[PDB]
Amino acid sequence: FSPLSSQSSACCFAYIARPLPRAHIKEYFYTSGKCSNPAVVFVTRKNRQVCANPEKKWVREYINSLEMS
Amino acid sequence: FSPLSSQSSACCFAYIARPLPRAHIKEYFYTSGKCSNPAVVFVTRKNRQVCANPEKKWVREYINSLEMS
Amino acid sequence: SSACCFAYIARPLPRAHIKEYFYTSGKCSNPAVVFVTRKNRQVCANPEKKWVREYINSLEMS
Amino acid sequence: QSSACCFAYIARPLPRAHIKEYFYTSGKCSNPAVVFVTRKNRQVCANPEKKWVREYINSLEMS
Repeated sequence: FSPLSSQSSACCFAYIARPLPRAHIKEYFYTSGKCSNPAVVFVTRKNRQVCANPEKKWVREYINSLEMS
Repeated sequence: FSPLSSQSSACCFAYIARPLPRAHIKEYFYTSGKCSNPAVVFVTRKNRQVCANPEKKWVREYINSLEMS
Repeated sequence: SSACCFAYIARPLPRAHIKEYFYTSGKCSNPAVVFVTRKNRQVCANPEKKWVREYINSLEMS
Repeated sequence: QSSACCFAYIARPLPRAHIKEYFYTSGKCSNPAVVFVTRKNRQVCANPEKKWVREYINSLEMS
């Protein structure tokens, strides 16, 4: 059955304008397709969730730098 | 200027059907008006964020109980 | 997991996405109508909601 | 010391009817940006590279 979860999902309503410091990032995820806007969230060392636009090259490069491939 | 923040916001897409055990809840918040659905999130002691319908009696009662705790 | 619903969709499902529906077992602690969607999702909904009580008839008028 | 730059851009296009004016932030700013002013006088940052942003401006210009 669905919704597989009654748990909340992180959604984004703005996109950070300039790349945040790569060293401040520890993890990333793509937001749920249920959200109104497509986004990538970067999780900082202090556990903040910064929203970014999936189409941006820097966002994709940071993802590459966080993935083992 | 707006957006005032680049951080994500927790949104809800389904509402838990049966009341959660009151003892398992430690905090609550209403989700952002930017989300598509209005909702209350109850934070459990295991830190799960469970979505609930703001219009239900048990939900408003649990909120009042938390506020007085 | 279970054959029983634990939560109800917060917003009505667009009518065109619905292919079929069924009720869960009367044994389940929560009463529910499940909609089978175009993309084969099984969505739990509150049988009390006005939109549910019209998406069903809309699927059973014949 | 009177903040006037955009640190983030709105993600979803603003309702065209809600916007009455626009301006670009200064070259002093770390990021280039368009600020749309809504009829309730909210000032919202947007990405100048986006099609909807460029279209709103072109529309705002003609009238």
